[PDB]
Amino acid sequence: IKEMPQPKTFGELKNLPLLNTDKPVQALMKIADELGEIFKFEAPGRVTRYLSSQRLIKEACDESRFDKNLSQALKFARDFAGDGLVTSWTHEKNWKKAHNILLPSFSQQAMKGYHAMMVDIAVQLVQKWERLNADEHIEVSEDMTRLTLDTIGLCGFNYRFNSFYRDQPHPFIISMVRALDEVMNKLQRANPDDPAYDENKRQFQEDIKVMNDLVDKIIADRKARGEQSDDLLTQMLNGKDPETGEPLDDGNIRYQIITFLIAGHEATSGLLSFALYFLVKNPHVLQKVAEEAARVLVDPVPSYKQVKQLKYVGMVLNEALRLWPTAPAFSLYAKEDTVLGGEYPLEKGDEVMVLIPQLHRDKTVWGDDVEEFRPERFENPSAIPQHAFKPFGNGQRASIGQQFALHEATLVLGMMLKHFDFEDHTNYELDIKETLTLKPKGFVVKAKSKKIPL
Ligand code: HEM
Repeated sequence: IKEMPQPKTFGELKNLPLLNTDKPVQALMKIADELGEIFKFEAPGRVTRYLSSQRLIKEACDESRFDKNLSQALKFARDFAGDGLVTSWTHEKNWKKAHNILLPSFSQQAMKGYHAMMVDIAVQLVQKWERLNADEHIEVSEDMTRLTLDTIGLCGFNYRFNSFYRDQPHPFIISMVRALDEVMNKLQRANPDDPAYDENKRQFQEDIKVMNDLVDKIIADRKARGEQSDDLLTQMLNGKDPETGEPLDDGNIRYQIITFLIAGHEATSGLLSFALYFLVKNPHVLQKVAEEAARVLVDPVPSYKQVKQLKYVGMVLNEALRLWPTAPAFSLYAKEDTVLGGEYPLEKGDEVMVLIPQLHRDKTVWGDDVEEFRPERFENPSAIPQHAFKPFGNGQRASIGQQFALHEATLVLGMMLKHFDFEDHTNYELDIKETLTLKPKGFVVKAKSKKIPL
Protein backbone atom coordinates (compact mmCIF):
# COMPACT_ATOMS: atom_id res chain seq x y z
CA ILE A 1 0.00 0.00 0.00
CA LYS A 2 2.60 2.65 1.03
CA GLU A 3 6.28 3.24 0.28
CA MET A 4 8.59 3.37 3.26
CA PRO A 5 10.41 6.67 4.19
CA GLN A 6 14.15 6.98 3.89
CA PRO A 7 16.66 9.52 5.22
CA LYS A 8 19.24 11.48 3.17
CA THR A 9 21.44 9.46 0.80
CA PHE A 10 24.98 9.82 -0.51
CA GLY A 11 25.10 8.04 -3.85
CA GLU A 12 26.70 4.65 -3.58
CA LEU A 13 27.24 5.24 0.11
CA LYS A 14 23.49 5.00 0.45
CA ASN A 15 22.64 6.00 4.10
CA LEU A 16 25.86 4.84 5.75
CA PRO A 17 27.42 8.22 6.51
CA LEU A 18 24.38 9.39 8.42
CA LEU A 19 25.62 7.33 11.28
CA ASN A 20 29.13 8.60 11.20
CA THR A 21 29.00 9.58 14.85
CA ASP A 22 30.07 8.37 18.24
CA LYS A 23 26.31 8.42 19.08
CA PRO A 24 24.54 6.28 16.42
CA VAL A 25 21.56 4.94 18.36
CA GLN A 26 20.67 8.58 19.14
CA ALA A 27 21.02 9.74 15.53
CA LEU A 28 18.77 6.85 14.64
CA MET A 29 16.45 8.29 17.30
CA LYS A 30 16.42 11.73 15.58
CA ILE A 31 15.67 10.29 12.13
CA ALA A 32 12.84 8.26 13.65
CA ASP A 33 11.57 11.53 15.15
CA GLU A 34 11.63 13.19 11.70
CA LEU A 35 10.49 10.23 9.57
CA GLY A 36 8.00 8.44 11.92
CA GLU A 37 7.00 4.91 12.77
CA ILE A 38 9.16 3.09 10.19
CA PHE A 39 11.98 3.91 7.74
CA LYS A 40 14.37 2.21 5.29
CA PHE A 41 18.10 2.46 6.16
CA GLU A 42 20.32 1.20 3.35
CA ALA A 43 24.11 0.75 3.72
CA PRO A 44 26.26 -0.80 1.03
CA GLY A 45 25.43 -4.52 1.15
CA ARG A 46 22.78 -4.23 3.84
CA VAL A 47 19.28 -2.77 4.03
CA THR A 48 17.27 -2.85 7.17
CA ARG A 49 14.14 -1.04 8.37
CA TYR A 50 13.75 0.52 11.81
CA LEU A 51 10.43 0.27 13.63
CA SER A 52 9.28 2.67 16.42
CA SER A 53 5.53 2.18 16.68
CA GLN A 54 3.88 -0.19 19.06
CA ARG A 55 1.55 -0.81 16.09
CA LEU A 56 4.29 -2.36 13.95
CA ILE A 57 6.53 -3.88 16.65
CA LYS A 58 3.37 -5.64 17.83
CA GLU A 59 3.41 -7.65 14.59
CA ALA A 60 7.20 -8.04 14.49
CA CYS A 61 7.25 -9.66 17.88
CA ASP A 62 4.85 -12.30 16.60
CA GLU A 63 7.17 -15.30 16.41
CA SER A 64 5.15 -17.31 13.90
CA ARG A 65 6.12 -14.53 11.48
CA PHE A 66 9.57 -13.29 12.52
CA ASP A 67 12.65 -14.87 14.08
CA LYS A 68 15.78 -13.30 15.65
CA ASN A 69 18.27 -11.83 13.23
CA LEU A 70 21.95 -11.10 13.71
CA SER A 71 22.16 -7.33 13.26
CA GLN A 72 25.45 -6.30 11.61
CA ALA A 73 26.73 -5.73 15.12
CA LEU A 74 26.27 -9.37 16.24
CA LYS A 75 27.64 -10.79 12.99
CA PHE A 76 30.87 -9.04 13.91
CA ALA A 77 30.85 -10.06 17.57
CA ARG A 78 30.64 -13.68 16.39
CA ASP A 79 34.41 -13.18 16.02
CA PHE A 80 34.92 -13.50 19.78
CA ALA A 81 31.57 -14.70 21.14
CA GLY A 82 31.19 -17.38 18.50
CA ASP A 83 27.87 -19.14 18.66
CA GLY A 84 27.08 -18.52 22.28
CA LEU A 85 23.51 -17.74 23.34
CA VAL A 86 23.57 -14.07 22.15
CA THR A 87 25.19 -14.34 18.79
CA SER A 88 23.72 -17.51 17.32
CA TRP A 89 20.67 -18.22 15.12
CA THR A 90 17.67 -20.02 16.61
CA HIS A 91 18.25 -22.57 13.84
CA GLU A 92 21.83 -23.44 15.04
CA LYS A 93 22.41 -26.68 17.17
CA ASN A 94 24.14 -24.88 20.06
CA TRP A 95 21.35 -22.43 20.69
CA LYS A 96 18.53 -24.74 21.71
CA LYS A 97 21.19 -26.86 23.49
CA ALA A 98 22.75 -23.99 25.40
CA HIS A 99 19.25 -22.74 25.94
CA ASN A 100 17.93 -25.82 27.80
CA ILE A 101 21.11 -26.51 29.82
CA LEU A 102 21.39 -22.92 31.12
CA LEU A 103 17.82 -21.74 31.50
CA PRO A 104 17.59 -23.57 34.91
CA SER A 105 20.27 -21.33 36.47
CA PHE A 106 17.98 -18.34 35.79
CA SER A 107 14.67 -19.31 37.39
CA GLN A 108 13.53 -17.10 40.35
CA GLN A 109 14.77 -19.84 42.69
CA ALA A 110 18.24 -19.97 41.25
CA MET A 111 18.05 -16.35 42.22
CA LYS A 112 17.68 -17.59 45.80
CA GLY A 113 21.11 -19.13 45.55
CA TYR A 114 22.76 -16.17 43.92
CA HIS A 115 21.67 -13.78 46.66
CA ALA A 116 24.40 -14.15 49.26
CA MET A 117 26.93 -13.72 46.44
CA MET A 118 25.24 -10.56 45.19
CA VAL A 119 25.28 -9.27 48.75
CA ASP A 120 29.02 -9.97 48.89
CA ILE A 121 29.57 -7.48 46.05
CA ALA A 122 26.83 -5.07 47.18
CA VAL A 123 28.58 -4.58 50.50
CA GLN A 124 31.91 -4.08 48.75
CA LEU A 125 30.57 -1.12 46.81
CA VAL A 126 28.64 0.30 49.80
CA GLN A 127 31.82 0.24 51.80
CA LYS A 128 33.91 1.74 49.02
CA TRP A 129 31.55 4.70 49.33
CA GLU A 130 31.40 5.02 53.11
CA ARG A 131 35.14 5.17 52.98
CA LEU A 132 35.54 8.09 50.58
CA ASN A 133 36.76 11.45 51.93
CA ALA A 134 34.78 14.75 51.72
CA ASP A 135 35.61 16.31 48.37
CA GLU A 136 36.18 12.87 46.94
CA HIS A 137 33.21 11.86 44.77
CA ILE A 138 31.59 8.96 42.98
CA GLU A 139 32.24 8.23 39.34
CA VAL A 140 28.92 6.49 38.86
CA SER A 141 29.10 4.43 35.64
CA GLU A 142 32.67 3.21 36.45
CA ASP A 143 31.57 1.98 39.87
CA MET A 144 28.46 0.19 38.60
CA THR A 145 30.61 -1.70 36.08
CA ARG A 146 32.85 -2.80 38.98
CA LEU A 147 29.85 -4.22 40.78
CA THR A 148 28.02 -5.78 37.93
CA LEU A 149 31.21 -7.33 36.56
CA ASP A 150 32.14 -8.72 39.95
CA THR A 151 28.75 -10.28 40.19
CA ILE A 152 28.65 -12.12 36.86
CA GLY A 153 32.17 -13.21 37.79
CA LEU A 154 31.52 -14.39 41.28
CA CYS A 155 28.06 -15.87 40.61
CA GLY A 156 28.52 -17.15 37.12
CA PHE A 157 31.95 -18.71 37.37
CA ASN A 158 32.90 -18.29 41.03
CA TYR A 159 35.62 -15.83 40.09
CA ARG A 160 36.76 -12.73 41.95
CA PHE A 161 37.59 -9.93 39.55
CA ASN A 162 38.16 -7.91 42.68
CA SER A 163 37.09 -4.84 40.78
CA PHE A 164 36.95 -2.73 43.87
CA TYR A 165 40.57 -3.55 44.68
CA ARG A 166 41.49 -1.60 41.55
CA ASP A 167 41.48 2.03 40.52
CA GLN A 168 43.10 1.22 37.22
CA PRO A 169 40.43 -0.62 35.11
CA HIS A 170 40.65 -4.46 34.72
CA PRO A 171 42.96 -6.02 31.98
CA PHE A 172 39.93 -7.90 30.67
CA ILE A 173 37.64 -4.84 30.58
CA ILE A 174 40.20 -2.75 28.66
CA SER A 175 40.32 -5.27 25.84
CA MET A 176 36.61 -6.05 26.01
CA VAL A 177 35.97 -2.39 25.23
CA ARG A 178 38.37 -2.00 22.27
CA ALA A 179 36.63 -5.13 20.99
CA LEU A 180 33.14 -3.77 21.60
CA ASP A 181 34.48 -0.59 19.85
CA GLU A 182 35.99 -2.18 16.81
CA VAL A 183 32.66 -3.83 16.43
CA MET A 184 30.70 -0.60 16.83
CA ASN A 185 33.24 0.84 14.37
CA LYS A 186 33.37 -1.68 11.52
CA LEU A 187 29.68 -0.89 11.10
CA GLN A 188 30.28 2.55 9.78
CA ARG A 189 33.11 1.39 7.49
CA ALA A 190 31.57 0.91 4.07
CA ASN A 191 33.94 -1.86 2.84
CA PRO A 192 34.88 -3.35 6.22
CA ASP A 193 36.97 -6.22 4.86
CA ASP A 194 40.02 -4.58 3.18
CA PRO A 195 43.09 -2.98 4.90
CA ALA A 196 43.69 -0.07 6.04
CA TYR A 197 41.64 -2.19 8.36
CA ASP A 198 44.42 -4.72 9.01
CA GLU A 199 45.96 -2.66 11.79
CA ASN A 200 42.52 -2.74 13.30
CA LYS A 201 41.98 -6.44 12.60
CA ARG A 202 45.27 -7.17 14.46
CA GLN A 203 44.18 -4.92 17.36
CA PHE A 204 40.89 -6.79 17.48
CA GLN A 205 42.69 -10.10 17.14
CA GLU A 206 45.03 -9.17 20.05
CA ASP A 207 42.02 -8.45 22.22
CA ILE A 208 40.31 -11.73 21.50
CA LYS A 209 43.46 -13.49 22.84
CA VAL A 210 43.44 -11.38 26.00
CA MET A 211 39.81 -12.32 26.67
CA ASN A 212 40.52 -15.98 25.93
CA ASP A 213 43.55 -15.56 28.22
CA LEU A 214 41.08 -14.95 31.04
CA VAL A 215 38.56 -17.60 29.84
CA ASP A 216 41.51 -19.96 29.95
CA LYS A 217 42.31 -18.73 33.50
CA ILE A 218 38.72 -19.28 34.68
CA ILE A 219 38.58 -22.82 33.38
CA ALA A 220 41.82 -23.24 35.40
CA ASP A 221 40.58 -21.77 38.74
CA ARG A 222 37.57 -24.15 38.58
CA LYS A 223 40.10 -27.02 38.16
CA ALA A 224 42.18 -26.21 41.28
CA ARG A 225 38.95 -25.75 43.28
CA GLY A 226 37.39 -28.35 45.59
CA GLU A 227 34.66 -27.89 42.95
CA GLN A 228 31.19 -27.66 44.38
CA SER A 229 29.30 -24.88 42.50
CA ASP A 230 25.76 -25.07 41.12
CA ASP A 231 27.09 -22.01 39.20
CA LEU A 232 26.55 -21.83 35.46
CA LEU A 233 30.07 -22.96 34.55
CA THR A 234 29.41 -26.21 36.40
CA GLN A 235 26.06 -26.43 34.57
CA MET A 236 27.70 -25.94 31.17
CA LEU A 237 30.48 -28.42 31.84
CA ASN A 238 28.40 -31.27 33.12
CA GLY A 239 24.92 -30.61 31.87
CA LYS A 240 23.18 -32.61 29.20
CA ASP A 241 20.29 -31.76 26.89
CA PRO A 242 16.85 -33.16 27.71
CA GLU A 243 15.78 -32.53 24.08
CA THR A 244 19.06 -34.03 22.63
CA GLY A 245 21.05 -36.12 25.14
CA GLU A 246 24.66 -34.79 24.90
CA PRO A 247 26.77 -32.18 26.75
CA LEU A 248 28.17 -28.97 25.19
CA ASP A 249 31.41 -28.86 23.15
CA ASP A 250 34.47 -27.21 24.83
CA GLY A 251 34.77 -24.52 22.13
CA ASN A 252 31.18 -23.67 22.64
CA ILE A 253 31.78 -23.62 26.39
CA ARG A 254 34.39 -20.86 25.87
CA TYR A 255 32.03 -18.81 23.74
CA GLN A 256 29.34 -18.79 26.38
CA ILE A 257 31.76 -17.67 29.11
CA ILE A 258 32.73 -14.68 27.10
CA THR A 259 29.04 -14.16 26.25
CA PHE A 260 28.09 -14.23 29.92
CA LEU A 261 31.06 -12.16 30.92
CA ILE A 262 30.08 -9.39 28.43
CA ALA A 263 26.27 -9.50 28.54
CA GLY A 264 26.42 -10.18 32.27
CA HIS A 265 27.58 -6.81 33.53
CA GLU A 266 27.32 -4.52 30.49
CA ALA A 267 23.58 -3.93 30.35
CA THR A 268 23.03 -3.89 34.11
CA SER A 269 25.73 -1.25 34.59
CA GLY A 270 23.89 1.30 32.46
CA LEU A 271 20.46 0.66 33.96
CA LEU A 272 21.91 1.43 37.41
CA SER A 273 23.60 4.63 36.24
CA PHE A 274 20.41 5.64 34.49
CA ALA A 275 18.35 4.69 37.52
CA LEU A 276 20.51 6.69 39.82
CA TYR A 277 20.73 9.47 37.28
CA PHE A 278 16.98 9.83 37.36
CA LEU A 279 16.71 9.69 41.12
CA VAL A 280 19.03 12.70 41.50
CA LYS A 281 16.99 14.68 38.97
CA ASN A 282 13.58 13.75 40.37
CA PRO A 283 14.07 14.24 44.11
CA HIS A 284 10.44 13.58 44.89
CA VAL A 285 10.85 10.08 43.41
CA LEU A 286 14.14 9.83 45.25
CA GLN A 287 12.47 10.41 48.64
CA LYS A 288 9.77 7.93 47.82
CA VAL A 289 12.48 5.30 47.07
CA ALA A 290 14.54 6.41 50.11
CA GLU A 291 11.50 5.70 52.27
CA GLU A 292 10.72 2.27 50.79
CA ALA A 293 14.36 1.16 51.18
CA ALA A 294 14.66 2.03 54.85
CA ARG A 295 11.16 0.59 55.64
CA VAL A 296 11.71 -2.76 53.89
CA LEU A 297 15.51 -3.29 54.48
CA VAL A 298 15.35 -3.66 58.25
CA ASP A 299 18.16 -6.25 58.82
CA PRO A 300 21.83 -5.20 58.52
CA VAL A 301 22.08 -7.01 55.16
CA PRO A 302 19.07 -7.80 52.91
CA SER A 303 17.64 -11.30 52.54
CA TYR A 304 16.13 -12.56 49.26
CA LYS A 305 12.58 -12.21 50.63
CA GLN A 306 13.22 -8.51 51.33
CA VAL A 307 14.50 -7.66 47.82
CA LYS A 308 11.46 -9.17 46.16
CA GLN A 309 9.53 -6.86 48.55
CA LEU A 310 11.02 -3.66 47.06
CA LYS A 311 7.99 -3.00 44.86
CA TYR A 312 8.65 0.66 43.99
CA VAL A 313 12.33 0.18 43.39
CA GLY A 314 11.15 -2.18 40.71
CA MET A 315 9.09 0.58 39.14
CA VAL A 316 11.89 3.11 39.15
CA LEU A 317 14.17 0.58 37.37
CA ASN A 318 11.50 -0.28 34.79
CA GLU A 319 11.05 3.43 34.22
CA ALA A 320 14.80 3.92 33.84
CA LEU A 321 14.69 0.96 31.43
CA ARG A 322 11.76 2.67 29.67
CA LEU A 323 13.55 5.93 28.80
CA TRP A 324 16.93 4.39 28.18
CA PRO A 325 16.86 0.74 27.43
CA THR A 326 20.54 -0.05 27.93
CA ALA A 327 20.30 -2.66 25.12
CA PRO A 328 18.55 -0.34 22.78
CA ALA A 329 17.99 -2.33 19.64
CA PHE A 330 17.15 -5.75 18.29
CA SER A 331 16.72 -7.29 14.88
CA LEU A 332 14.37 -9.87 13.39
CA TYR A 333 13.82 -11.29 9.92
CA ALA A 334 10.81 -12.11 7.83
CA LYS A 335 10.36 -15.91 8.19
CA GLU A 336 8.10 -15.65 5.08
CA ASP A 337 6.93 -13.05 2.57
CA THR A 338 4.39 -10.86 4.39
CA VAL A 339 2.89 -7.33 4.80
CA LEU A 340 3.68 -5.43 8.02
CA GLY A 341 0.97 -2.96 9.05
CA GLY A 342 -1.35 -3.95 6.23
CA GLU A 343 0.98 -1.25 4.85
CA TYR A 344 4.53 -2.42 4.17
CA PRO A 345 5.53 -5.36 1.98
CA LEU A 346 8.50 -7.47 3.10
CA GLU A 347 10.09 -10.49 1.49
CA LYS A 348 11.36 -13.66 3.16
CA GLY A 349 14.37 -12.95 5.39
CA ASP A 350 14.05 -9.15 5.25
CA GLU A 351 15.60 -7.66 8.33
CA VAL A 352 13.81 -5.17 10.61
CA MET A 353 15.14 -3.56 13.72
CA VAL A 354 13.08 -2.69 16.77
CA LEU A 355 14.25 0.69 18.05
CA ILE A 356 13.43 0.33 21.78
CA PRO A 357 13.95 3.91 22.97
CA GLN A 358 11.53 5.13 20.35
CA LEU A 359 9.11 2.32 21.04
CA HIS A 360 9.32 3.43 24.68
CA ARG A 361 8.41 7.01 23.68
CA ASP A 362 5.24 6.11 21.70
CA LYS A 363 2.35 8.40 22.74
CA THR A 364 -0.59 6.37 21.48
CA VAL A 365 0.21 3.91 24.26
CA TRP A 366 2.16 5.59 27.07
CA GLY A 367 0.44 9.02 27.01
CA ASP A 368 1.66 12.46 25.91
CA ASP A 369 3.93 12.64 29.01
CA VAL A 370 6.64 10.49 27.54
CA GLU A 371 9.86 12.33 28.25
CA GLU A 372 8.87 12.56 31.90
CA PHE A 373 10.14 10.28 34.64
CA ARG A 374 7.08 8.88 36.37
CA PRO A 375 7.45 5.35 37.84
CA GLU A 376 3.85 5.31 38.98
CA ARG A 377 3.28 4.32 35.34
CA PHE A 378 4.02 0.78 36.49
CA GLU A 379 1.43 0.16 39.28
CA ASN A 380 -1.23 -1.73 37.34
CA PRO A 381 1.42 -3.47 35.14
CA SER A 382 -1.53 -5.04 33.27
CA ALA A 383 -1.63 -1.48 31.81
CA ILE A 384 1.25 -1.91 29.32
CA PRO A 385 -0.39 -3.08 26.04
CA GLN A 386 1.11 -6.23 24.47
CA HIS A 387 4.69 -5.36 23.34
CA ALA A 388 4.59 -1.74 24.32
CA PHE A 389 7.70 -2.13 26.48
CA LYS A 390 10.65 -4.42 25.64
CA PRO A 391 14.01 -3.62 27.33
CA PHE A 392 14.58 -7.33 27.43
CA GLY A 393 13.54 -8.30 23.98
CA ASN A 394 11.17 -10.83 22.60
CA GLY A 395 9.74 -14.29 23.03
CA GLN A 396 12.13 -17.21 23.10
CA ARG A 397 15.14 -15.13 22.23
CA ALA A 398 14.85 -12.66 25.07
CA SER A 399 17.37 -11.90 27.81
CA ILE A 400 17.82 -15.05 29.82
CA GLY A 401 19.29 -12.50 32.20
CA GLN A 402 16.13 -10.65 33.11
CA GLN A 403 15.33 -12.01 36.64
CA PHE A 404 19.06 -11.72 37.48
CA ALA A 405 19.82 -8.19 36.33
CA LEU A 406 16.63 -7.03 37.95
CA HIS A 407 17.22 -8.82 41.26
CA GLU A 408 20.80 -7.57 41.27
CA ALA A 409 19.93 -4.01 40.50
CA THR A 410 17.00 -3.89 42.86
CA LEU A 411 19.26 -5.07 45.67
CA VAL A 412 21.95 -2.56 44.83
CA LEU A 413 19.69 0.41 44.24
CA GLY A 414 18.03 -0.74 47.46
CA MET A 415 21.16 -0.53 49.52
CA MET A 416 22.64 2.69 48.18
CA LEU A 417 19.42 4.52 49.14
CA LYS A 418 19.32 2.90 52.53
CA HIS A 419 22.83 4.02 53.07
CA PHE A 420 23.36 7.42 51.38
CA ASP A 421 21.90 10.82 50.65
CA PHE A 422 22.93 11.90 47.16
CA GLU A 423 24.03 15.23 45.64
CA ASP A 424 24.44 15.99 41.98
CA HIS A 425 27.31 18.28 42.81
CA THR A 426 28.01 19.46 39.28
CA ASN A 427 24.50 19.76 37.86
CA TYR A 428 25.16 16.90 35.45
CA GLU A 429 23.69 17.54 32.02
CA LEU A 430 23.16 14.01 30.63
CA ASP A 431 25.74 12.60 28.24
CA ILE A 432 24.87 9.20 26.79
CA LYS A 433 27.86 7.06 25.84
CA GLU A 434 27.21 4.41 23.26
CA THR A 435 29.18 1.24 22.99
CA LEU A 436 26.78 -1.47 21.74
CA THR A 437 24.81 -0.68 24.87
CA LEU A 438 24.11 2.81 26.34
CA LYS A 439 25.23 4.43 29.69
CA PRO A 440 25.71 7.90 31.14
CA LYS A 441 29.09 9.34 30.27
CA GLY A 442 30.83 11.29 33.10
CA PHE A 443 27.97 11.08 35.61
CA VAL A 444 29.40 12.19 38.97
CA VAL A 445 27.75 12.55 42.38
CA LYS A 446 28.56 13.19 45.97
CA ALA A 447 27.14 10.81 48.64
CA LYS A 448 26.43 11.88 52.21
CA SER A 449 26.60 8.67 54.25
CA LYS A 450 23.71 8.09 56.64
CA LYS A 451 25.99 6.21 59.06
CA ILE A 452 23.90 3.03 58.95
CA PRO A 453 26.03 -0.06 59.86
CA LEU A 454 26.18 -3.15 57.66
C1 HEM B 1 19.07 -4.91 32.74
C2 HEM B 1 20.00 -5.56 32.06
C3 HEM B 1 19.79 -6.32 30.71
C4 HEM B 1 19.24 -5.86 29.59
C5 HEM B 1 18.64 -4.46 29.43
C6 HEM B 1 19.30 -6.93 28.59
C7 HEM B 1 18.84 -6.88 27.29
C8 HEM B 1 18.86 -7.93 26.40
C9 HEM B 1 18.30 -7.94 25.07
C10 HEM B 1 17.60 -6.72 24.46
C11 HEM B 1 18.51 -9.14 24.50
C12 HEM B 1 18.07 -9.66 23.10
C13 HEM B 1 18.89 -9.18 21.89
C14 HEM B 1 18.42 -9.73 20.55
O1 HEM B 1 17.23 -10.16 20.43
O2 HEM B 1 19.22 -9.75 19.57
C15 HEM B 1 19.21 -9.95 25.49
C16 HEM B 1 19.62 -11.24 25.34
C17 HEM B 1 20.48 -11.94 26.15
N1 HEM B 1 20.91 -11.53 27.41
FE1 HEM B 1 20.37 -9.79 28.31
N2 HEM B 1 19.90 -8.03 29.16
C18 HEM B 1 20.23 -7.68 30.45
C19 HEM B 1 20.86 -8.48 31.38
C20 HEM B 1 21.48 -9.66 31.15
C21 HEM B 1 22.21 -10.41 32.11
C22 HEM B 1 22.43 -9.96 33.55
C23 HEM B 1 22.65 -11.50 31.50
C24 HEM B 1 23.50 -12.63 32.11
C25 HEM B 1 22.94 -13.48 32.98
C26 HEM B 1 22.19 -11.47 30.14
C27 HEM B 1 22.41 -12.39 29.18
C28 HEM B 1 21.78 -12.46 27.96
C29 HEM B 1 21.92 -13.55 27.05
C30 HEM B 1 22.77 -14.82 27.27
C31 HEM B 1 21.07 -13.22 25.84
C32 HEM B 1 20.86 -14.11 24.59
C33 HEM B 1 19.60 -14.98 24.81
C34 HEM B 1 19.20 -15.81 23.59
O3 HEM B 1 19.21 -15.28 22.43
O4 HEM B 1 18.86 -17.01 23.80
N3 HEM B 1 21.45 -10.35 29.96
N4 HEM B 1 19.40 -9.19 26.63
